[PDB]
Amino acid sequence: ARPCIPKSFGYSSVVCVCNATYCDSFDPPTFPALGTFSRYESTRSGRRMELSMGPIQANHTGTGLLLTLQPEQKFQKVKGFGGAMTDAAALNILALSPPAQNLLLKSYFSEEGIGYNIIRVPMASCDFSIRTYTYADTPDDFQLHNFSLPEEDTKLKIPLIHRALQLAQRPVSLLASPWTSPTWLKTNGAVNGKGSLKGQPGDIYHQTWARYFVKFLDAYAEHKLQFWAVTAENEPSAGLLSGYPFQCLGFTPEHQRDFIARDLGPTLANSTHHNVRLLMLDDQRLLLPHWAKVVLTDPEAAKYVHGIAVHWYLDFLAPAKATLGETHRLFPNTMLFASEACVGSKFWEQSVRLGSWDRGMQYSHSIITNLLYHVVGWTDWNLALNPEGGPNWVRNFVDSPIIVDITKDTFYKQPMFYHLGHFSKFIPEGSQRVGLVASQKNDLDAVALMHPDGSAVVVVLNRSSKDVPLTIKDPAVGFLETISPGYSIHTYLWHRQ
Amino acid sequence: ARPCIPKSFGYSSVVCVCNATYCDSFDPPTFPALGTFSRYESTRSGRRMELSMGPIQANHTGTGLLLTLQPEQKFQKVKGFGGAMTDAAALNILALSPPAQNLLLKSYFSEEGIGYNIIRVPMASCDFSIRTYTYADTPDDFQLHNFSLPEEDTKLKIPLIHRALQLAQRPVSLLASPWTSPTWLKTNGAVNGKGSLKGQPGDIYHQTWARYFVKFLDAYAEHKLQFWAVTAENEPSAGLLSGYPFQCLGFTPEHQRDFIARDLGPTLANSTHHNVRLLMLDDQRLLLPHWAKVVLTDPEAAKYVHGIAVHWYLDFLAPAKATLGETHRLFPNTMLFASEACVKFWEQSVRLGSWDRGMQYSHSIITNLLYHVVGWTDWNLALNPEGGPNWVRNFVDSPIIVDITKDTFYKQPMFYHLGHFSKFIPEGSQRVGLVASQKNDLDAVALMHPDGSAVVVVLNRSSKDVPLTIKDPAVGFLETISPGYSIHTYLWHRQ
Ligand SMILES: *[C@@H]1O[C@H](CO)[C@@H](O[C@@H]2O[C@H](CO)[C@@H](O[C@@H]3O[C@H](CO)[C@@H](O)[C@H](O)[C@@H]3O)[C@H](O)[C@H]2NC(C)=O)[C@H](O)[C@H]1NC(C)=O
Ligand SMILES: *[C@@H]1[C@H](O)[C@@H](O)[C@H](O)[C@@H](Cn2cc(CCCOC[C@]34C[C@H]5C[C@H](C[C@H](C5)C3)C4)nn2)[C@H]1O
Ligand SMILES: *[C@@H]1[C@H](O)[C@@H](O)[C@H](O)[C@@H](Cn2cc(CCCOC[C@]34C[C@H]5C[C@H](C[C@H](C5)C3)C4)nn2)[C@H]1O
Ligand SMILES: *[C@@H]1O[C@H](CO)[C@@H](O[C@@H]2O[C@H](CO)[C@@H](O)[C@H](O)[C@H]2NC(C)=O)[C@H](O)[C@H]1NC(C)=O
Ligand SMILES: *[C@@H]1O[C@H](CO)[C@@H](O)[C@H](O)[C@H]1NC(C)=O
Repeated sequence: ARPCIPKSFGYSSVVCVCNATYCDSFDPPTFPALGTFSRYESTRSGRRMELSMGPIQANHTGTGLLLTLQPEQKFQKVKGFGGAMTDAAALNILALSPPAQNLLLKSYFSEEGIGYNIIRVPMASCDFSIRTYTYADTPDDFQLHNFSLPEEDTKLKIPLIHRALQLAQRPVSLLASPWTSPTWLKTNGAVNGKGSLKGQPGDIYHQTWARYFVKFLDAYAEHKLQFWAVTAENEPSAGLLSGYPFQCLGFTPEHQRDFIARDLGPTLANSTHHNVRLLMLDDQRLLLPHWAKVVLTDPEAAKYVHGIAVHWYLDFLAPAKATLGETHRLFPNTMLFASEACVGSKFWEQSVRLGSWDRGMQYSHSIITNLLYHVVGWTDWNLALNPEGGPNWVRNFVDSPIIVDITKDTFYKQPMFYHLGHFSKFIPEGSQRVGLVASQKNDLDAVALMHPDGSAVVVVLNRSSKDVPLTIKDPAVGFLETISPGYSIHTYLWHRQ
Repeated sequence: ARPCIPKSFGYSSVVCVCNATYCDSFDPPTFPALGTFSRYESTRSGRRMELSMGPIQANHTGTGLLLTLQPEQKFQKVKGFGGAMTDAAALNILALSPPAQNLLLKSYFSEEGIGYNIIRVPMASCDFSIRTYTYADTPDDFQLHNFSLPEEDTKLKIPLIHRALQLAQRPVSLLASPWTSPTWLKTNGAVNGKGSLKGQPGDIYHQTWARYFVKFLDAYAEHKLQFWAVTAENEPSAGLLSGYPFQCLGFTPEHQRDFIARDLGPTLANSTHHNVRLLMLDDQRLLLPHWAKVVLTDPEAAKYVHGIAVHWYLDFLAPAKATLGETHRLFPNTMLFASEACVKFWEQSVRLGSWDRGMQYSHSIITNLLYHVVGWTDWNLALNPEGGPNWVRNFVDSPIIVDITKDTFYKQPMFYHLGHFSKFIPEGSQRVGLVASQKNDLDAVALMHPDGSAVVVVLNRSSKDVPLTIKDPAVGFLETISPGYSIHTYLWHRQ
């Protein structure tokens, strides 16, 4: 293990500096006897996933907040955590020297980093691209004889995905999402703006667009990459807005329902990629539960939909209970997944703030809220950006957990990276959220899960300036006496037998 | 009397051009004879509140969309419509030649314009100011011996308000809202950023701040202006945010509750201005219903609160039933009032002739009216073509854009979308039920005037023409069409 090398850029906390020869990392995981817990701590004051151990004791010395594990109250199983291999992320990572590239990829994908097991892959260009392109830009090619992957896939994204999977011990799930179709399939003839597929579900335009998904999966399969899932479209609501500035393709909930039932579902099912899952929506949670009611009440669409993908960016427009909670209640057998788990940079702030503790707290706060409202997994957006929050061909109000400074062969791990890691490292695929009861009203955010092997994990976030004395009770083991310091995040792990 | 002079700026529709000698206006209001209906139309294609009259048919057949009036299903009574006399609005208006000033004020405030009966007045400086003054900038002036109105009030706002009221036949209600206190009353000692009043409700800071509201009302009353209402603070949630870029003053809902109960409520009640009403919140409706529960479950605060003031940002959509609807349900005797609205860092701050931005206005007013809201107040009455001035460059759009170099002003689609409501819904109008016979792409709302006559506004946000009928059981069937990208106001006598 190597500790964080801290650097301040004048914001509330520090980044951890990595270069060709040095990056902070963990020892292989190693968990103690019954009656002992492990704690990992990160603080605004500068501690970065520091390990300590202590006792779980028969006697309860604490008189403050008590959180009681309720392992018999069982909720969702976790699919996992990761981020997006955009053109921008791949260009940033590949501009480091190879030893630094390897340390950046280990930070995310190795058991000695934070154990990512999901990668989201754009299908061709988006805002985080240095140019507009699709896989089939030659028009009137309805059989897609001229479908092909450019250098962005074959030179940048695919090689980095192979390297990410080689570093990971955990199986990695790939998720694909398209932003735009070829412009000759669109009503507006442009990559952006208000525009849908020409014609109507069932017709040659809709069949061609469905076939493009299969051509995409074939091309990645020729490069020894298989997908867990695809989404029906990235932010389908964007393509219904006049002047939408970057790559989009508009679907009303009804058009998504009919495109899935008539074209995309049957096309995937008749292909060699019939095991690939399909997620719907891939858009703001305020569109729930309406979008889920329109698509999932039609059995011919429902039979092809494995899950509902939600984006965080505009979460402030509607609370979790009315959107995620109501959707689960109405469709309890369709998983919820956060496919774009990134937060907006307030208009009076720069897109990248090196060392922002606040932006880290926004990530851990949203993951806890999601977990308390049935969500099974998270993909962050860009795995890495440059210090301007690019490259991007339009203009964006977003940060990234890793910021690459090409000119110094160095990369900076943001507080966001450690806030993600407090979940991603310690919540493997198949972990199950369980009860955790607060004894009294409190200012903490907390969640409990049980690993597949039955061991406990609890994450405690303190977004307040005040230290909160805390007891955690495991009925099977006893009492964990601890403190949640102001502006801290803790992950607690223990054996239950 | 005078039609729109259209001008394209290359966007989806036209502005109407006004100058020192010409502005579009209406004839004095008329009412259609019993058995007939009036229709005012505005279209993306360029019609601007064009008047036509049709017959009310005793019979109707067909499977086409029917909207049926439920005159016995009675909802909220309307307070009115208007906008804000900011420093920026007044500076722009007073840079026109006097005759052009007069035609701008008539456009909004005359019976021959769109009949505004609300003006929102900032208490000292906001982002739509060219500097950052309060009325009491002498440090630690707890007795407010150096309280005074600067030229922004005495030379720009007050004279324009007097002129607006002189033009208006309808009584006008003035609404006052502060953005910041003096810096010496604030924890952070700055007009902007994260900061709340120093100390605790009941203390010298909180009593001085409450006495500042009385000094404001005293000074406006010396200038023969009286207020209908004040808000407890503009966007109190803003001053809880670190780096908040312009004038703000942070309150939690608990802090607002306690400031009203201990200081602002009693101070106003013991003053010569006790008839002035107090609105709480004055902020974005996502804070509802929690903010209303915190303040209004405390009877010591509730007894001082007349209403809940809401804001929205029209490029976004928010739930209305869960915020406005649930608030009305908990607190049905406390009116909801929309005190600020406006309109994509990619599009300019001002898009001269944007039909889209017009439809965002009328959609928002219909949404609000369908969820108990009694009034709807635009932001700046007028801005320059850059969307200014604004000392932090927080430029936005306005229904009237002043071109000082040309002694010209442009009435945007927003002005006409607003007018379709403000001109035809007098104070005291009551919203009534209006049931659709089938799912449809139309926004519609029905109200009855104090005198019993009917008004229906219909907006078509789709590109498709929609045939429809309006049924009023007292008179019969109004056969009509909503063209795609149109807004219509219908008027008829019921007896
Ligand atoms: C203020 O705006 C008004 C209205 O747009 C301007 O009045 C208009 O002046 C134009 C001059 O360009 C007139 O156009 C010409 O009219 C003559 C006489 O009928 C005709 O022979 C020409 O073919 C041409 O159309 C227009 O009639 C007139 N409209 C009205 C109602 O007066 C006015 O010039 C503007 N004032 C300033 C200072 O710019
Ligand atoms: C998710 C998306 O799929 C990614 O492509 C994108 O990079 C990412 C982060 N993001 C968004 C932005 C700027 C905001 C884009 O406009 C949003 C919008 C859309 C309409 C409604 C509302 C007001 C305006 C019109 C602007 C919000 N920068 N980075 C995610 O969006
Ligand atoms: C009202 C305010 O009192 C005026 O001083 C100001 O000039 C005016 C214009 N305006 C708009 C904005 C911010 C636009 C985006 O903010 C984010 C947002 C958007 C909605 C959802 C959520 C809560 C709010 C509504 C704010 C996040 N700044 N000034 C008005 O603000
Ligand atoms: C990569 O970062 C590491 C750690 O910050 C740097 O290693 C330090 O190098 C200096 C020599 O200038 C030593 O005195 C320190 O003891 C080193 N620290 C450790 C822990 O090894 C290294 O300099 C960096 N590389 C570059 C090119 O700057
Ligand atoms: C404050 O008022 C006093 C007394 O009336 C006056 O002499 C002084 O000029 C004022 N201060 C400012 C800054 O205007």
